[PDB]
Amino acid sequence: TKGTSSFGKRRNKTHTLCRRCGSKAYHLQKSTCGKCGYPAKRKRKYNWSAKAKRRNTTGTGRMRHLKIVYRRFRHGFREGTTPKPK
Amino acid sequence: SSHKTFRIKRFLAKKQKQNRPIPQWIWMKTGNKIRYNSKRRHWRRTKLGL
Amino acid sequence: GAYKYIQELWRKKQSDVMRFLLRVRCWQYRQLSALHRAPRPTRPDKARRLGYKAKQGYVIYRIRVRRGGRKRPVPKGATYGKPVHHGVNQLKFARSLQSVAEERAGRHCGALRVLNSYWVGEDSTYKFFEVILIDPFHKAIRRNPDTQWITKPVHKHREMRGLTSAGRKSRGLGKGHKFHHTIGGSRRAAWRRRNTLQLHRYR
Amino acid sequence: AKIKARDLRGKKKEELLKQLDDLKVELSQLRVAKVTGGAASKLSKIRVVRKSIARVLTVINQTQKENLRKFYKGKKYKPLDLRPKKTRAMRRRLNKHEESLKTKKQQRKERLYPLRKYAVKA
Amino acid sequence: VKWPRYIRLQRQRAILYKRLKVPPAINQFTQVLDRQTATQLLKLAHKYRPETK
Amino acid sequence: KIRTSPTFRRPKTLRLRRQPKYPRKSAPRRNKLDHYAIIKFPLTTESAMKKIEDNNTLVFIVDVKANKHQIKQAVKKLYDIDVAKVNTLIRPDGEKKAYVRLAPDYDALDVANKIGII
RNA sequence: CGCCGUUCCGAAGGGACGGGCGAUGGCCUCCGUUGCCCUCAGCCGAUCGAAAGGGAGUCGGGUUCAGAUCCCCGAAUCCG
RNA sequence: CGCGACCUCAGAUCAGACGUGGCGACCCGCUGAAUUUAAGCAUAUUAGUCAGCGGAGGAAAAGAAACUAACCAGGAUUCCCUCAGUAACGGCGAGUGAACAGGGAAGAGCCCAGCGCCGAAUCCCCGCCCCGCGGCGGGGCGCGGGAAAUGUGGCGUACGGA
Ligand SMILES: [Mg+2]
Ligand SMILES: [Mg+2]
Ligand SMILES: [Mg+2]
Ligand SMILES: [Mg+2]
Ligand SMILES: [Mg+2]
Ligand SMILES: [Mg+2]
Ligand SMILES: [Mg+2]
Ligand SMILES: [Mg+2]
Ligand SMILES: [Mg+2]
Ligand SMILES: [Mg+2]
Ligand SMILES: [Mg+2]
Ligand SMILES: [Mg+2]
Ligand SMILES: [Mg+2]
Ligand SMILES: [Mg+2]
Ligand SMILES: [Mg+2]
Ligand SMILES: [Mg+2]
Ligand SMILES: [Mg+2]
Ligand SMILES: [Mg+2]
Ligand SMILES: [Mg+2]
Ligand SMILES: [Mg+2]
Ligand SMILES: [Mg+2]
Ligand SMILES: [Mg+2]
Ligand SMILES: [Mg+2]
Ligand SMILES: [Mg+2]
Ligand SMILES: [Mg+2]
Ligand SMILES: [Mg+2]
Ligand SMILES: [Mg+2]
Ligand SMILES: [Mg+2]
Ligand SMILES: [Zn+2]
Repeated sequence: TKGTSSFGKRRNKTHTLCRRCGSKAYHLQKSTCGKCGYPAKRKRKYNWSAKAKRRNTTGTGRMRHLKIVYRRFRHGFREGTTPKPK
Repeated sequence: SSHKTFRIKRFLAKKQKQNRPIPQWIWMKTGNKIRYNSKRRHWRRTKLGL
Repeated sequence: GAYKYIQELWRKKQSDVMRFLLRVRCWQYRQLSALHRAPRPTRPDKARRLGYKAKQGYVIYRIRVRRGGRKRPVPKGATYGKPVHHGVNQLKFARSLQSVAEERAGRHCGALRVLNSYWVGEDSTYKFFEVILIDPFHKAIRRNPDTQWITKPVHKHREMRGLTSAGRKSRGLGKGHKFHHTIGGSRRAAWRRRNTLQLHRYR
Repeated sequence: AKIKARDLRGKKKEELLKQLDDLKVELSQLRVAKVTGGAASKLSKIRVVRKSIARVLTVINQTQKENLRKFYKGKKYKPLDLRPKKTRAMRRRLNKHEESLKTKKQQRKERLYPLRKYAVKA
Repeated sequence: VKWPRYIRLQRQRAILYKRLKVPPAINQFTQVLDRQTATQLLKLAHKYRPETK
Repeated sequence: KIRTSPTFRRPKTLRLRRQPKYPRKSAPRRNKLDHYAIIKFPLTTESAMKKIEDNNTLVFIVDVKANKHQIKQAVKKLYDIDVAKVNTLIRPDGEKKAYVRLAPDYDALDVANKIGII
């Protein structure tokens, strides 16, 4: 009865959504993420999975602030000035 | 279930709004290729997983 | 010229005077925590010839490191390999205990820069070292041209990259025929150079 | 009667707050119109009124920051948001004065032994 | 009283200096002037204090 | 002078209040949940009309972050009416619906005409 | 990287009736508030851990296409 | 008993600062296999390599001899050519394996502690005036506070120095 019959007894969730990486790998009883390692301060990451590192590296997301830096670097991070008014 | 967390009830709401057909004026757009919403989901065929 | 007498005095470590001081100080150091901010250098002459200056921004920390070698951290002593790698005891760590002492002071005070360290005592179980650190943002340091070098980002965590005097001794650096391993600046640098195939365009 | 930022530059704060409130009242009415069958003209007005709201808030925020900078010009300590952003690493650099500093031993060396201009006969 | 660790430490260090054998080089400093000589010595020295800032 | 207790406790020491040389934020942040933000638009469905006519109740879509006290104060200020109570639910699509009941001296059917709902 | 450990190598209390000194106030009369001092003080373990355990207090009638011990009508109750 | 110095040690939402996390192609410090080859296999090899941990920067590390040599001598570090699959290591098996000299790329040298002499000649911070102020600094004035003789600053460092 280890097959079809035993598949009907599973109605208790092991993982839920992680508040750091948003992946359903937050083990509830261990209070840890199998994906990002939350609540550890440092992000979980290994070199034996290159594919996994390119799934969530820098660039794969929004780059909300890093992509304005790339624009600001091309002008020397000038601040407190404006183009000559009309 | 009836017993729900706010976070789950909010995730489910977003999955509800994405489950609609494309507007029909999207077809006439100049460089359009989309024919239909290829990301449709059915509660019975495929499960949200959470 | 008192710093001359003290230096000579701290060379007679088996004299009755210094044996008494080392013994009670080791006892006192043993009743404190493994990391402890020291109000002033226990060895003012030794500290200063290692770079310490008695001005604001220089701080002293006493670090206690357990003595002895490195036991391999394998469960039940099983290494799962060939007999050449079965060793569990009698293995030694590549770096000194003084270097470990600086690393533990550098990690704790991450906003400071580790300058150097020195030996202040030991018993069968512990060695005691005092680490000289610098606050790289105190204006007594930033405005002094002769100490501006250590406020540079290139000098973050010297103790963690083998750049301190105690740290760099385990890197096998040095000039001459005894140190061919590190020609190129480091063992890895020498290895890469000696193990890279140069395939010139015209070969 | 469209709202242009240039027209708003010199006005008083309370005068712009009043102007803001009129637009916000207008938008709410349009949002009621959006569901009661307002004409296409009223629907198109929503985006026009929304960006007019943004323009007023922009001029209020800009004018307020301009005066805060004038307020804190001579002050030694300024709010973190009025200090230069640059990058985090650039904010931690030795400033202009600190990099120019030299020990008196180095100043005397440069004075006595300045690099010379010379040529060698062919 | 159960004193803080730092109090226990400095008191137990004063007991050790009595309990152990202190070499004469360190023990010579326990012999000091009496108050009357130190007062005279300090009053004369008071007349040659370095000028303040 | 004497210790009647074998315990030693950390003595209480003066704790000064903060006196910053500068404020970390130059200006206070503007309120982003004002009255016009709380009330998005009125609901005009068949059941909303029944609420207006039979239960003296207006039906609004409101910001999910708003609470009953905020909704009540926003409704009064925006439309200058009095509110008896507020009932709230969060809809399956994420929007928050507010069932606002007006005081007996107010006619929701009349108030709806002022708002433009009817 | 961290791990062990949960009262065990810890100066682990930011509290209180009352009293004393000032500073302020208001239905300025006399009462509040506040700061300091005096005095008194075990709990001895941060925190998390149950939609079946502990845990104050809502019942009747009507009402929808789909909700009601939640809406309306009526009659109550606990807590602050 | 009290008062006052210092020392050692605490508590503050005290004033002002700073560290954390990421990326990680290249770089530095550790730790570190076994497939594999040896026609078996245990030393060896794989390999100081993969995996694992830490720390950076635009480069890093190294670097101005406790050097190479043994010549009529060279002269910091790094890189290229060659030395050289060489001296050497190795069940002396399989395999492994540099350096010096020579030719180029580049080229740059310096500073403390110490020993001494200078009235601490030194440094940080607060207040006020002038300047400048999106790299918070310069000048002036405070019987303003502190650090510092348990040693700051100037001269000076093996090429000798005063
Ligand atoms: Mg489980
Ligand atoms: Mg199913
Ligand atoms: Mg090693
Ligand atoms: Mg060297
Ligand atoms: Mg000098
Ligand atoms: Mg709980
Ligand atoms: Mg419960
Ligand atoms: Mg229960
Ligand atoms: Mg009721
Ligand atoms: Mg503070
Ligand atoms: Mg084989
Ligand atoms: Mg074979
Ligand atoms: Mg085999
Ligand atoms: Mg082997
Ligand atoms: Mg090897
Ligand atoms: Mg690796
Ligand atoms: Mg790492
Ligand atoms: Mg880092
Ligand atoms: Mg960088
Ligand atoms: Mg460097
Ligand atoms: Mg060279
Ligand atoms: Mg040949
Ligand atoms: Mg053989
Ligand atoms: Mg090898
Ligand atoms: Mg050569
Ligand atoms: Mg050249
Ligand atoms: Mg000197
Ligand atoms: Mg030399
Ligand atoms: Zn996660």
